[PDB]
Formats: sequence, structure tokens, C-alpha cells
Amino acid sequence: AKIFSGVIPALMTPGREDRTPDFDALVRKGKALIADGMSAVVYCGSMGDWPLLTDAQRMEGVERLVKAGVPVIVGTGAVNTALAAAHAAHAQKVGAQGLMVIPRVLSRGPSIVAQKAHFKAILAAAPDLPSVIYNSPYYGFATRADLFFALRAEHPNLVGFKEFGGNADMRYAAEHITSRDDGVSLMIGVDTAVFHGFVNCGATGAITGIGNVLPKEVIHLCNLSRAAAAGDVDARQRAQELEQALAVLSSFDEGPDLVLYFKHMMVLKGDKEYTLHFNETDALTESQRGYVEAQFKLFNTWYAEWSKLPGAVEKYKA
Repeated sequence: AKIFSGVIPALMTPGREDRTPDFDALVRKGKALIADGMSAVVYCGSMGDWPLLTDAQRMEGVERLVKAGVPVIVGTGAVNTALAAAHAAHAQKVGAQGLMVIPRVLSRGPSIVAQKAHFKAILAAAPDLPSVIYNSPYYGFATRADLFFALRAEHPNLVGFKEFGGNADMRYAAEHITSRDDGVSLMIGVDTAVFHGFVNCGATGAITGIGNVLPKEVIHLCNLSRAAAAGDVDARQRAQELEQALAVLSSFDEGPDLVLYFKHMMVLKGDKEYTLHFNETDALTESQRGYVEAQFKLFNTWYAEWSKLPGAVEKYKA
């Protein structure tokens, strides 16, 4: 699966001061991220504040990205199945390249029968678009090997598995699902598991949140991890070293305030458009702000010295 190889940021959505999405800025960051070495982008996902945005806003945002010539994977996350399917239908119509299928929420979540039918509806709405199933305990439901291949036998555009639930569930997917010579691939679904996914689970690519902030640094880690997955000794040590230093900033992808945390980093880096949220009350506390700026300063300081190192460090930049 080509659209699912390499490093793939999940774009956040820039609001204006009247807090309606800024699609021009979205297009700008999409272009820039690709220009930095990314393969594609995911929109509109949790990073993109989709529950805070209308389906029409998300569709316009996607169409703008696709028109701009950015490879796009469309997030099908929605309040119900019909609208989830709608995002999938629009995806294929505008000519989007990929489709992330998100489990059913709010109603009948932990019901596998309901999730199966929900999955089929989404996949059938875009039979020509390569698709990847998102799996997270946040949905109170776990897609196992039996369900995945029941779906795939009926929908050949299902060719990817994205895991969030932890190191153990990632191994399971690697063991029972994504390791056949079949085209099916494992994608990294959380920033803190880059090394694990690539070297221990045979992942094909990574969806990154911190990547929006530190693209060259995240790409650097993915290059080393893939090298380590190829048996490179020097890379295996360095990747663990870089993953360790990035762990704290990456760990924000795990918590609830991930959009708040990552939008503030973009502000530090110099992007004014990620200052205001779509809900004004949404803001880090003074403490939370103090914590990121300290850790953001720390990693940049550490990486400034470390990235100069000879060997795999030097060889495996972007």
C-alpha cells in the first residue's frame, strides 16, 4: 500500500479569530509538510478537531488539499454511520488517495455486529480508495483478526491496520494480521511507538501528531527505525536514543489535551494561526503551558547537539 508508506501527519485545523477554519493555512501546512519529507496527510481526524467542525467544513478542507496536490487520507470519524459513509463517498469523488475508517461511536460502540456493519458501509462507499482500520480502546471495542479478514474478503480496499491501544495490541496485529505476504500493512497510530512499530511489528508507515511540529525530527526517527528494521546496528541504538528524547512531547498524543498541546508547539515554532481553538475556553493551564515550553526547549537543545553526531545520525536525515 503506497499511500500508507512513510511518515504521515494528521493535520490540525487552523481557525480565524471568529473561529471558522482557515483552509488556506491548512493547505499551506500540508504543502510545507510534504516539502519537508512527508508522504501524505490525514484530514480531518482528531488532531483536526472534527467534532468541532461540520461535515461540510471537513469536505471543503479535504477538497482544498486534494486540489492543492497533497496526498490525502480522509478521516471518516463522525457522529453516525450515514455521515461516516458520506465522508467516504466524498473522498473518492474529489479524488482523495486514502481512507481512514473509524469505528462507530456514541451508539452501539462495543457491539462487534454493529461495528462490522458500520465498517462495511464505509468501505463500500469508496471501493476504489485504499483503506485502513483504526483500532483503539477509546471506542470500547477491539478489531481482531477474524473481523479484519471477514471484512477484507468482501472489501479488497481494506489493506491497512492502524493501532493505538499499546505495545501488546501492536504485537498482536503484527502476529495475527499484518505479517502475511498479502499487501496488508501495519501503520503506527501513536507517536510514542515509532521504534516499536517499525522494528518489532514490521510497520509500513507512521501517522504522526508531533510530526506537524517537528517533521524533520520525526522523519529522522522513522528513517533510523526503518534502518533498524533492516538490521542496522548503529541506527537501532540512535533511534531508541531519539525516541527517548522525544517521548515526553510524543506522549501528548496519548492524552486528552493533544490538540491543545500540539497547537501550542506550532505557536512556539512560529505559526500564529494555531493560537485560537474552535472553542475559546479550550486552553492549557499556566502549569501545562509551563511544562511544554520547558520540554520543547529541552528537546530542541538536546537535538541541536545530538543531530550533529557522525554515523547513522548523519546518514539518516530526512
